[PDB]
Amino acid sequence: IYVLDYLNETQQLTPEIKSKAIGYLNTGYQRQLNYKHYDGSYSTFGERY
Amino acid sequence: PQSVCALRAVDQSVLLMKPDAELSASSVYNLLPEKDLTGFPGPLNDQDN
Ligand SMILES: *[C@@H]1O[C@H](CO)[C@@H](O[C@@H]2O[C@H](CO)[C@@H](O[C@@H]3O[C@H](CO)[C@@H](O)[C@H](O)[C@@H]3O)[C@H](O)[C@H]2NC(C)=O)[C@H](O)[C@H]1NC(C)=O
Repeated sequence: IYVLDYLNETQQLTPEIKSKAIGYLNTGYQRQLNYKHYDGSYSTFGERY
Repeated sequence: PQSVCALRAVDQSVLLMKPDAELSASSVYNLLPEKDLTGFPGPLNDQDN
């Protein structure tokens, strides 16, 4: 994501590689949301424990 | 002494035939939000030490 801005700011990119990792992005964003806590805090494993 | 009133008088043939709707002081009371405040709510968890 900090790289995404590097592709954006330095201007070396394309909508495809853009779109490529957008697919990556939403996943791990969501995969993380299985790892955190109900207090809003986040853990390494968390849920199922 | 400086008040304003609600004044119903009805035949008790409609009303023997079917009651009115749940009117008393209790009605007001159990219409209320958070009769008790017991336990914090959910979203707030605690304060640790
Ligand atoms: C990442 O992507 C953006 C998307 O284009 C890059 O372009 C920047 O886009 C913003 C949009 O707000 C530009 O702002 C512009 O301001 C002028 C003047 O008020 C207005 O007429 C335009 O409609 C637009 O709102 C901005 O100029 C443009 N680049 C910049 C910020 O210099 C942006 O470069 C990249 N930066 C980010 C968003 O991290």
